[PDB]
Amino acid sequence: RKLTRALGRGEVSSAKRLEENRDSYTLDHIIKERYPSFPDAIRDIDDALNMLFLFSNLPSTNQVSSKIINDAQKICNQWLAYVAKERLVRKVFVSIKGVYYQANIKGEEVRWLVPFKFPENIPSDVDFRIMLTFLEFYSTLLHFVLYKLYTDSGLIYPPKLDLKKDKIISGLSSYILESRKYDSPVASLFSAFVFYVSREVPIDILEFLILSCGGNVISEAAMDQIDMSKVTHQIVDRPVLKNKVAGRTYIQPQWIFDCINKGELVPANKYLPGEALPPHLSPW
Amino acid sequence: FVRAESIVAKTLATSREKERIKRVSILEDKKAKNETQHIASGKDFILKITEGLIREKTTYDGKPALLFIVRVRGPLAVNIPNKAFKILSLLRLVETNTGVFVKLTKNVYPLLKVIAPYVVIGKPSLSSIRSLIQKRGRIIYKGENEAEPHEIVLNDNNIVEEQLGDHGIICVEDIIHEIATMGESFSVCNFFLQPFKLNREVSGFGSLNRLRKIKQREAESRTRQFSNAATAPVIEVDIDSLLAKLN
Amino acid sequence: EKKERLTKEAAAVAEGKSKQDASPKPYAVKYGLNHVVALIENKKAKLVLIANDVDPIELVVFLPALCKKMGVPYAIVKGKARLGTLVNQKTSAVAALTEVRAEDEAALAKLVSTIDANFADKYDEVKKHWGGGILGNKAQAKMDKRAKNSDSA
Amino acid sequence: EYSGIIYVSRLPHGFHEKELSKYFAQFGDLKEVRLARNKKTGNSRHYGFLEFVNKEDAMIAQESMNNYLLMGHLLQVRVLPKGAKIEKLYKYKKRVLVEKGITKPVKQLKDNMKQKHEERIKKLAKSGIEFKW
Amino acid sequence: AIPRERVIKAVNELIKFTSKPEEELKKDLQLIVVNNKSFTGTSKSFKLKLLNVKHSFYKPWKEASATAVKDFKVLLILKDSDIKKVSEDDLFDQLDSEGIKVDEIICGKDLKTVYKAYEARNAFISQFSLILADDSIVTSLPKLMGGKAYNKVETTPISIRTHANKEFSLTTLTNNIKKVYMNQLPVKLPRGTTLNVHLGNLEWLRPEEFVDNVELISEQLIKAYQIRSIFIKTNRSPVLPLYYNQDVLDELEAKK
RNA sequence: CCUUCUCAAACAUUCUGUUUGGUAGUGAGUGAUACUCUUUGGAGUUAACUUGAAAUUGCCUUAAA
Repeated sequence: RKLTRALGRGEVSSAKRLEENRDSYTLDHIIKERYPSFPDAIRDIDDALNMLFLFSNLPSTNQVSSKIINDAQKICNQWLAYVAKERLVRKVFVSIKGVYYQANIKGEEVRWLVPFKFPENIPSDVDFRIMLTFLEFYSTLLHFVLYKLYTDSGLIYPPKLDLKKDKIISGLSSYILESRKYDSPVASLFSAFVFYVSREVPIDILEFLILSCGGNVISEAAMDQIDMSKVTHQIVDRPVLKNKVAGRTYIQPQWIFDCINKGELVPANKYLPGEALPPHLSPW
Repeated sequence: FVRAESIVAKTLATSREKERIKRVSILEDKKAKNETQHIASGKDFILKITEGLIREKTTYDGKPALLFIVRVRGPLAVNIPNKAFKILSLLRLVETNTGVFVKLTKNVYPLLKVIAPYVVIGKPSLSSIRSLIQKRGRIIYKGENEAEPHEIVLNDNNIVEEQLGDHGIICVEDIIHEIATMGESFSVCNFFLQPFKLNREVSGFGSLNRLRKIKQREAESRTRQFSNAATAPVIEVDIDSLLAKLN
Repeated sequence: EKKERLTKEAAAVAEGKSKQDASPKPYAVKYGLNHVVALIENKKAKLVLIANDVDPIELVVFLPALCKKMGVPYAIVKGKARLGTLVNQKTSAVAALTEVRAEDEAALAKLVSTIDANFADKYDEVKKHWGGGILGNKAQAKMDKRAKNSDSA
Repeated sequence: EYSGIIYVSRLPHGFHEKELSKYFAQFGDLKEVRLARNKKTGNSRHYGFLEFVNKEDAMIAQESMNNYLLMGHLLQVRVLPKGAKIEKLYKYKKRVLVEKGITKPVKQLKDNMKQKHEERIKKLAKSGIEFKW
Repeated sequence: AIPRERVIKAVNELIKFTSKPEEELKKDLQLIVVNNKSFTGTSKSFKLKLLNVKHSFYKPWKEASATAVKDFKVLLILKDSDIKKVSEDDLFDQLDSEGIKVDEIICGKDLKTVYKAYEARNAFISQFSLILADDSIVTSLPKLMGGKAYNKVETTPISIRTHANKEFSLTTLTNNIKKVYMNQLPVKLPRGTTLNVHLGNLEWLRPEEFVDNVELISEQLIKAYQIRSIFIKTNRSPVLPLYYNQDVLDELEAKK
């Protein structure tokens, strides 16, 4: 009401003052009375993680705006980097509806669904003016959880991010984590083990699992911005392939999903292009 | 009821553009023909407005390079002239908040002088290109029943395999490759892609949003600059900063 | 702005020189009624704007006649709240502009001429005559039909 | 009595026949409109005439518009007496030059120089300014 | 080229004409007319060619101006960037040694706010004798300062180079302004055949000087533009034919 | 109720010089010679003084509603 007066006189610089001198509400007391505390919150954080990964993907409009989405991208890419550094990915399950994971973050196990990165789509039946409030609630919830998880590990929060790295991919390889052996057996699979993932495959669900089951990645997708010395495995999924190197192993990304669910390491004589597969199977 | 102020203003404002574009065209004719006795400047210039703002210059000398063109409403109270409006309908830009990739070359450059005040230009980055094509980007496609001219978002790669079989382009990530590399085809992929409906940085008309529009118009007037020069350097800007807002 | 201007003068004036004279001339409109009446009769004021409204009314009745006698180019702009806005008040009653930038000199002179043509030409009549002859519509129906029907069978 | 013809003086640059028509049409549809322009050099002399169709629509479009402040001008508009009428006022384009010559042969026009030189030396003697060569 | 005796006999007898037993200052003022085939075709020039001369005419102007009502004045137009850097005292320091003065210095803004309106623009500019203008600002001027200035040869702006490579330098302004002042004479090129020059007055300079002044201008202008005949005068007079050339004209059919 | 072309190379090192190109404008009125052309059809230049931006018929759309 007092801004409308400032504009409706005009008299702009008084409105520019009124913009600066104000105190936006925040939910910090209402988090820590609703969840007291950390095992109770890590119960319900399951429900938060779906919607942040939903709202991170979808494109900016009226009824949404960019800042809400660019919050959610950063809050999720924080959560991935904790799970990738500290290595908690026990069950994987690719679906048609994106990709489900599972992660055992201090006792309780957390399922959550990343969608595939494809440009779709706003129906305009659904009410955003509810769901953005749920997002605003769960954004602050996951801030307080990530604050605790980072410092207890025990890295600095919030983590700074290298820009020239961010301009290659914008993802999990950006963000860098820093201070002030693992629970096994899935962590330290793919150790002393170097992947060269090809262009065609989805980088966004592969690099995550290869870093979170500690091994090194190089992507073809990175190269277009502008070594192959130490590379062991090459993930590729084309009908024909030409020419292939004698030292290198050639597999399809099915291999990575099948390996993690057992936690054995399967044989790589199976799989491989352009061959037919053994099926997939959920772990549930 | 039109009022005499606006109708006199629009005549004055158009006549500046019709004055301007003649100076652009006459310069470029003598440059392109090469009978250079009497002109203003010998070669083109590109200016990089970035964050009190820094303002470098370089001569172009191509060497092909990626640009991303966006309309930009403006300026204020001018009707488009047909030598400009022609070019915008070739590059498919018409209607605001609408992006497209273009290949910068010595032959193409003189077009960008003409559309300069109607668009905004610059070098994109691979994260921005990746962001655009898998938040947005929509194919016109035919087959299996129906009337035909229909807009579907890029879900399937089989559709990309079918309609770009002969080129050897498979899936979306190779579209992103073939845009970013400045390789063979390009133009077929870019015509295939269809131009990107971006959102308005600020919609509103409430008292919070009117401020953001006021603070925009200062920044937009500060960045975009109408020399009318004949030898006006084309302005490029941090699109990585821009497409944070617009995508 | 006033607060900012006080801080700036202390930094410059004590260290080098000046009596605040380093600061440039201020050009602005003059809003107080008493002040503007005082500005008139000097007579320094190029334009006066007088709001049509004002609750006393007697407050501003003399000003049109007073301006005429002195020969200030006065106007009667509509609304007092409008005058308030330009002068950072809720309501201003009168506003007079006594001085002008050299660039703005040309514009001011031609506005005054517009006002004389637009206001002063047609309003020799306005001094004369009495407003508010008008009747309510029910009474208008009654006078017209009686008068009209009496004339014509 | 007053006519339907109307005289508009004191016109801004880029108030031309296209605009005057498009504006003053909105009062009522008009027979003809013409702006005074320079020859030399094709641009306005800042006055024109219109003529409507009704008489009474012209004097309304006078009454609204007679001291109308517009750019750094104020438009003054008059209605003429009976008859008068829009007479002339040809819409001049800008006049481009052309180098029309030279038909006479060089040996002729050399003798024009040799003669018309000797005109000047005799002419300056008449003033009189005594001078050799 | 001309023989100087032909100039001396003309220009001294011009003193015998101009003496005899506004109007006084108009009547005595010299010109030199020069004719050619056709200057800069299908394109007007609002330039001024700065022709090389031994003696100034502005320094002689300054002394004779102090008596007269008209009052000699020099003007400098500069960029929006430049007037922040440059001041009055900085020009006043160096220009007094060789001995000239800049009267005022003007922003490119000030034409498009303070001396817009044409009364004010004429009343401003018709004061000044020598207008000067920054290389970059020059080409913006004839929209801004407007036509009535360019109708004269005086009040039309002369180009001057402020910038050393690259961005502003004071020395490059303040040393070059001397060259455009005292070493060089302004003249604009029209269309068509004719071209006069404001050479000078007659109170100013001596007849000993004027012949040396004319002789260098003739040797300048013959070589550039391929000329027909040259015609010195004072204002009232019938022309004095001092140079006259046929061998040009035989080219004129050969184009057609 | 719009806001005006606010630098470009090449040579050489003088603490920036020298050379070349880049500038369409308010309309109206006054007057005193000269020069170049064509054949009366007067076309192009030219020593300047008056003037309140003055005046009467030279024949794209969220910058919305």
